[PDB]
Amino acid sequence: SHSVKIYDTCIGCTQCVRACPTDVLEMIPWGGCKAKQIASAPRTEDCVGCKRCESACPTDFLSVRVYLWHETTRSMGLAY
Amino acid sequence: ALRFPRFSQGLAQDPTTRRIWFGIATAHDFESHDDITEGRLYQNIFASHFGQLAIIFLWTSGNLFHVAWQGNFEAWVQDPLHVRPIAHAIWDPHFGQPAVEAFTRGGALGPVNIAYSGVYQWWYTIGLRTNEDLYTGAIFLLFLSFISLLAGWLHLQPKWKPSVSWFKNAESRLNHHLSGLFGVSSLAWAGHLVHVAIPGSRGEYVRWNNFLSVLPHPQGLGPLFTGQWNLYAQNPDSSNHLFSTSQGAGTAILTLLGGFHPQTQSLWLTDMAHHHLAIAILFLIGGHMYRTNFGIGHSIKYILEAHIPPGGRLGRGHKGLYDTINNSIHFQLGLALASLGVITSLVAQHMYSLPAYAFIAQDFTTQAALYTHHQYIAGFIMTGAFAHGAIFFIRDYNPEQNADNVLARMLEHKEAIISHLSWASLFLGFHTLGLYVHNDVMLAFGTPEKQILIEPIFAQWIQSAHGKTSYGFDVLLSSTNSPALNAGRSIWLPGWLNAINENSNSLFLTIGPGDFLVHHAIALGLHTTTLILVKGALDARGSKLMPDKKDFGYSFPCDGPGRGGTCDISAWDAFYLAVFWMLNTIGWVTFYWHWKHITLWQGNVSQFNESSTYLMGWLRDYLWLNSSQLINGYNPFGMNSLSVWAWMFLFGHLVWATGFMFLISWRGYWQELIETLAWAHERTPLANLIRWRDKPVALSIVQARLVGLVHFSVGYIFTYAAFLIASTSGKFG
Amino acid sequence: MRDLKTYLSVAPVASTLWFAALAGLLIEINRFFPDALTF
Amino acid sequence: KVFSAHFGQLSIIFLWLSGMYFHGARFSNYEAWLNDPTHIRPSAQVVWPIVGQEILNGDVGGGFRGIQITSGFFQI
Amino acid sequence: DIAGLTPCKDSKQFAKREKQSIKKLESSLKLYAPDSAPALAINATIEKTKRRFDNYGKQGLLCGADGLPHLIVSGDQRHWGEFITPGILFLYIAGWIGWVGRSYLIAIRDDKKPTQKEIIIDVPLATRLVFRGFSWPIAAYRELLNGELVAK
Amino acid sequence: INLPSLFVPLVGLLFPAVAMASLFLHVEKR
Amino acid sequence: IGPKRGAKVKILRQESYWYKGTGSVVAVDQDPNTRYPVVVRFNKVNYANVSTNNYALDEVEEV
Amino acid sequence: LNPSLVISLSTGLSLFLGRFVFFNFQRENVAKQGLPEQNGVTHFEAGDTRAKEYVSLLKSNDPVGFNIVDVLAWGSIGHIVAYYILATSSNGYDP
Ligand code: CLA
Ligand code: CLA
Ligand code: CLA
Ligand code: CLA
Ligand code: CLA
Ligand code: CLA
Ligand SMILES: CC1=C(/C=C/C(C)=C/C=C/C(C)=C/C=C/C=C(C)/C=C/C=C(C)/C=C/C2=C(C)CCCC2(C)C)C(C)(C)CCC1
Ligand SMILES: CC1=C(/C=C/C(C)=C/C=C/C(C)=C/C=C/C=C(C)/C=C/C=C(C)/C=C/C2=C(C)CCCC2(C)C)C(C)(C)CCC1
Ligand SMILES: CC1=C(C/C=C(\C)CCC[C@H](C)CCC[C@H](C)CCCC(C)C)C(=O)c2ccccc2C1=O
Repeated sequence: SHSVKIYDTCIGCTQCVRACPTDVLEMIPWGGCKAKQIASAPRTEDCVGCKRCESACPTDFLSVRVYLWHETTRSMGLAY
Repeated sequence: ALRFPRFSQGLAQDPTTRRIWFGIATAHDFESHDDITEGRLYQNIFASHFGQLAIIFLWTSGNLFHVAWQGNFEAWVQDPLHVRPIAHAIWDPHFGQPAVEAFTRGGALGPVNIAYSGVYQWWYTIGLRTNEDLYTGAIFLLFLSFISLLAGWLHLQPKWKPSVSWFKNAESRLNHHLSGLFGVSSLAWAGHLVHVAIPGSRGEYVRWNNFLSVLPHPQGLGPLFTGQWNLYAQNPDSSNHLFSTSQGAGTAILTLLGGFHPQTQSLWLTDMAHHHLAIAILFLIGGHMYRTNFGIGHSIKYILEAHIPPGGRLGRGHKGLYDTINNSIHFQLGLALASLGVITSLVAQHMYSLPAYAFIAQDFTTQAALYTHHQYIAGFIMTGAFAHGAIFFIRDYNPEQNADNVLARMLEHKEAIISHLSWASLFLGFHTLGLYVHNDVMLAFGTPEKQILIEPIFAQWIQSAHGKTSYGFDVLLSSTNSPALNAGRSIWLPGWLNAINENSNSLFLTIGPGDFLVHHAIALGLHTTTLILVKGALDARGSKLMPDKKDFGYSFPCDGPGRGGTCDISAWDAFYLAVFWMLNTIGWVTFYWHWKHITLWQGNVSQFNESSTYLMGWLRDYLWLNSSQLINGYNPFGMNSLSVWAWMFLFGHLVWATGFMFLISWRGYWQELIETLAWAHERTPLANLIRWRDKPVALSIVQARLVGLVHFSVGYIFTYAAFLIASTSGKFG
Repeated sequence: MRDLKTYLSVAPVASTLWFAALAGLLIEINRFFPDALTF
Repeated sequence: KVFSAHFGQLSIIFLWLSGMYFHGARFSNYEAWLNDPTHIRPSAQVVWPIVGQEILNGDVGGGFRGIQITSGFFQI
Repeated sequence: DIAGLTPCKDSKQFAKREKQSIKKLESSLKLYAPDSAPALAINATIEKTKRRFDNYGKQGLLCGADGLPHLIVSGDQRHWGEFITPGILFLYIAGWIGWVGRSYLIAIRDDKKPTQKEIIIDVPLATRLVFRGFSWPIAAYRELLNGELVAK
Repeated sequence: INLPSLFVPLVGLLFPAVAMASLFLHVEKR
Repeated sequence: IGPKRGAKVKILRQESYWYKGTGSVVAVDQDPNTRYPVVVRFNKVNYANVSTNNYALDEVEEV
Repeated sequence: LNPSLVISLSTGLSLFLGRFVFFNFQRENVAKQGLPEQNGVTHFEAGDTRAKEYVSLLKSNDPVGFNIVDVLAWGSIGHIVAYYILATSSNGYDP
């Protein structure tokens, strides 16, 4: 499974969660930014690694980072 | 961690065909296996070197064995200029009768291959004469192959596993490698030249059974120990000496004559014996520099630490560099590959111009294969040198322990470095291409006198400083009263001045405008290839487009289509790009070497001097002209011994072109296609019964770059080798 | 007219006019002083 | 937009044909070619003498010097 | 002479080349009537060929065994027309272009939307900067001496 | 010929078949 | 707290497109729970076509 | 030239130089950059048991501590200088 990580520069704009095509990410309450929320990656076994989320992220230096790692039939996106 | 890649459970658990591919490709990257330690890393490398020695010895043993068993060495040594040397027999049941006849050459009783490796000239020059000589040599190397495997196995056993601290004892390894690996081996090699090779050249037969009863020199060791060393140079071979006979044979063992044995056209054996003795003394003294167990010698760390300019223009100088190097194996291998790459080119440049082996100068195809083989080997080795510099920067570099030192300061001004390589490459490309294109247009328009044809005056002035008189510059050794000329008049200059001004050897060939243009082509290739490689190494840790690149490692497919697109952003991809540029560069240098020599050998250098200043000349008068025998190795009218090279020539074009598929079409196209084949397979009766155990998937992004590169490189090399060998051997220059 | 003068200043238009003028100049120098290899 | 762009294309083609007929009229050996089509090579382009490029004006017959054309306009 | 060459004015292969070239054009010349336009044109090429070969001979160009002029760029004072002199002219013009180019980016760098004058040339501004190039060696040396040329 | 007719089919047909079959079973094992 | 509005600050976050350049302070979030409270605007977009970013007080230096 | 005389005079002077005129300087420098270290620690201290300095050989009852390694080191320079002088005189080189 690929690794996904969130860094605390995240402004909680949610754009990565909406971009994700397999629901890897969710918003969780946080006190660190004005939006009072931060991203989270509790379902990386469904993560395919398209990096649509990084494309969505506004922070100078990504707040969401995808490290491609061990391949499974889920990360490889196989339907067979 | 239970199937195929035992060192990578990450891969063992891949359910796709990708598992098998990457298991193969990562097997030698020890650092990235499950649960490697520093100790295991060193120990695996150490045993892996013994296996590499074992293969090298095994390979040489077979070459000896096959020449003795199926070659014509004994006929070659009796008439070295009229016998094509045999590599080995061929036994191919696909052959038709006309192929059996055409390949039956030499004095052989069946189809054979002719050797372009030069081993006959090599082995003959150093003393080998009989098939038996070759047999016991092969057996001895077989023994060395076996011993190398014994030690490899041994040192992987817990009782004999060396500690990390031993592998990092740098001062001791240097002392031993300089004085022993280099020095004693060179001293011993001079001992072989004096005891066996030189008597062989004078028609004597010195072997293990009799070498104790025969003197290498009539005065024994007396002159050695009394200091009367001149006696060993006293009575050198005549310039009319006939190699392997006593005709004009002298008794000197150590000389300094310069130039060539006039009949063999290669260096004097007594010069080569003196050379190996002299450098041995230097290695043996030099190997006493570093401190070991005896309370004298240097600390390399202290030496580095002391070399910091007062005034601060190199910050902290070389402080920290001992452990940066001594703790990083990629740093060490980078320096090793960089240095070996330089001297592999040195070998190619010096062997064609100052051959050591009797009767190799007139074996034109051998000289062509040997030069081409080492310049391509050298090119690959140079790209590896930078690739492991990059890997060093990612895996091993510690910014804090290198703070402000010469290595860190390279990273600080990478934009200065990279943008000047960029500038130098742009300058050389615009002008070199601009000048060739101008000349082409002038030829096109029937006005060759309007070419731009710059004389390589700086190099011609260097040839004149060396004593060549072709250009009238009269400098240094070309002068009449330079102290340089006066000091060497009594020693090596008579034989050297003779060789350098003989214009039918390869020592310092005459050069004009054609040599100017292609040397700037070559400088373009060196500059651009290092641009790719330096930019690759210096951005490996990070760029503005990917400031955390170090967190992703040396090779990764990319960083996705965001931030504008990031294909081919890793340091591994910069290497991949540089291979094309290295293959380009060596292509230019080897084209040049070959075309300069084939027109030399044919007796009309003017074909090169005139057709090389424009590019249509290269295409037509080099490639097209010299392809006619090769492409007729088989035709609707039959075939001949050039048939193999004609077939390999096209084979090379085919492999190269197949590489283009993996390089141009990328993964997603092929993954979707494979899916329709997964469907089709699971819906086809009878074939339904059979099921794959590994899910079929398109190759990885990086994988395809590699597979394409390998196809490209393989076809590149096979195409040119087929052409090189056929064109040169079809006529003998 | 001022819109037209703005368009005539756009990168491609200003480039052809500039390079056209340049080409004419270099062609006429080569018609008047052809075959110059030195200087 | 596509309708008027089509007119734009047709404008370009007619201008292209105008030049083809104009070069046949003004810079060709078509009149000479009619008397000897088996030998005279169709030519309808002539290069100005500059930087040695006159050599592209070839001896095509009909007392003419020019580039041999292969568009086939003469046969039309 | 230099690099074993000989002056093109003394070179036999140089003279042969001119002769073979004129003979080539005369083979075409003889196809056409002497008043005809092709005859005049081929004759114009012939005279230009003759002017060219005499010109290279009179300029001091050295020739190789090939009968072609070979340029001496080493610095030798008999051959400054082959590199030093046209090269000084190139650097003077090249620096003029670059200095003018930098003048324009600097002139517009503090404008409201600077990329607007990069895709739509402010030609009036450019006509005012185009002649700053005449003195780029003095202007560039002056900006250097007072910290204006390079940023820190 | 008495030995090439033995080793050429051995190293070019038998050994690769035995090797390819051996490696097929190791890579497929679990 | 933080630099004043319209302050000209040099960027000291290494991985930032504008590292060692300068931008203008838009606002400073006064909530002391905000880890990166200094909003900065720059005149050139980064590779994501974004022109503004939040920075820490230690990542910004008035000039 | 008598070889024994040249060799034994060269070695004599070299041994004399290393004992009476250059001894302090050579010792000072060896102390300055001492044993080779890997990561701040001598090869032996890191576990290279084969890197142990042979204190037994280094011991000497010579007043200044001139030991057997010094004799080998300065004695080698003497033999090298001697055989340079002998071989150089054996030839008839003319500059
Ligand atoms: C006298 C003692 C001695 C000797 C002879 C060696 C010899 C060697 N050591 Mg070493 N080693 C020593 C002491 C010694 N060691 C000590 C004391 C330590 C501990 C401090 C080590 C620790 C050590 C390590 C950790 C490793 C070695 C390795 C090696 C091998 C290097 C590979 C090779 O073959 O290079 C051959 C090199 C040469 C012959 C030198 C020539 C190089 C030039 C460029 C080539 C010249 C070419 C010449 C023109 C040839 C002509 C052409 C040809 C066709 C004839 C080599 C056998 C490596 C190895 O392979 O292990 C198996 C290795 O990994 N050593
Ligand atoms: C002393 C020589 C030397 C040594 C010891 C190493 C050691 C290493 N290199 Mg390095 N390298 C070298 C030379 C060397 N290299 C040279 C000369 C180059 C230039 C090509 C490179 C370029 C290079 C790159 C670009 C990379 C390495 C990597 C590696 C590491 C693992 C390699 C691996 O698992 O691949 C094992 C490979 C195989 C088991 C099979 C590979 C087969 C190759 C690719 C194709 C062979 C084609 C063949 C000729 C086909 C013939 C066809 C026929 C018809 C003729 C390892 C640390 C890799 C790494 O892990 O670093 C992080 C990496 O990416 N090296
Ligand atoms: C023949 C094919 C070819 C050519 C011409 C180039 C050209 C170049 N490559 Mg490239 N490259 C190639 C194949 C080629 N490459 C391949 C197969 C690969 C493997 C993927 C690469 C990978 C590669 C990398 C990774 C790098 C280069 C670099 C370079 C530059 C080298 C410096 C130089 O010569 O500056 C001079 C520039 C040229 C010779 C380009 C052509 C200039 C033209 C002829 C002038 C046109 C003038 C004319 C008015 C145009 C009219 C056109 C009209 C339609 C308007 C240059 C732009 C390096 C670079 O960018 O260095 C700065 C670099 O980093 N290349
Ligand atoms: C597809 C159409 C086509 C093509 C490719 C050519 C091509 C050619 N013609 Mg030809 N011609 C054509 C149509 C064409 N013609 C038509 C329709 C006519 C009748 C009006 C002519 C009448 C004609 C004559 C009378 C002559 C040629 C000549 C030539 C040759 C040299 C032209 C030259 O250098 O001009 C010089 C270059 C320029 C004038 C370009 C100036 C550059 C400016 C700055 C570009 C302006 C760009 C601007 C933004 C857009 C303006 C659009 C505007 C028209 C509204 C060349 C082979 C000459 C020849 O063959 O000599 C032996 C010649 O004398 N042609
Ligand atoms: C103001 C114009 C200008 C100036 C002063 C420079 C200056 C420089 N460039 Mg740059 N460059 C420019 C434009 C310019 N460039 C443009 C337009 C491009 C895109 C093609 C590049 C691409 C480029 C590369 C790829 C490289 C440089 C490099 C360099 C440096 C070394 C010289 C060199 O290689 O020239 C090279 C010049 C070119 C490759 C093309 C530029 C030539 C154009 C025609 C000039 C600009 C014309 C402009 C439209 C003028 C309009 C002004 C008008 C409105 C008044 C130097 C700092 C090199 C470097 O960094 O070395 C340290 C380097 O690697 N430049
Ligand atoms: C060292 C490399 C080497 C190479 C490349 C060759 C190449 C060849 N041999 Mg030869 N051979 C060698 C060594 C070698 N030989 C040695 C050392 C011996 C004596 C034991 C022989 C004895 C021999 C005989 C008797 C015959 C050949 C034949 C042949 C040809 C057909 C292949 C074959 O049957 O192999 C035969 C192979 C063997 C008998 C095995 C011995 C070679 C060693 C032990 C195996 C090498 C393993 C290899 C290097 C694996 C490396 C890759 C690894 C990292 C995974 C071919 C030209 C045949 C021939 O002449 O065709 C006309 C033939 O009849 N060979
Ligand atoms: C990235 C990196 C890297 C890499 C690098 C490289 C790869 C490099 C290369 C380099 C090289 C590749 C270089 C070369 C050089 C050379 C030289 C330096 C030479 C010199 C020479 C001389 C000096 C000579 C002289 C002479 C003459 C000429 C004549 C005779 C006499 C004499 C001898 C004197 C490393 C690993 C480090 C690590 C880190 C990172
Ligand atoms: C106790 C004492 C004493 C004594 C001592 C002595 C007497 C000493 C001696 C010593 C010696 C007497 C020593 C020796 C040494 C030697 C050596 C150490 C050598 C070395 C060698 C070498 C190294 C060589 C080399 C070589 C060769 C082999 C060949 C040729 C070349 C050469 C030369 C290089 C006295 C009385 C003083 C005082 C008191 C006390
Ligand atoms: C054509 C090819 C396809 C499909 C080709 C794949 C599926 C390879 C299929 C190869 C079959 C299995 C035959 C392999 C034959 C080799 C000679 C086997 C060598 C075995 C080694 C281990 C020695 C994709 O994988 C694609 C992936 C990334 C972009 C370029 C490529 C590339 O274009």
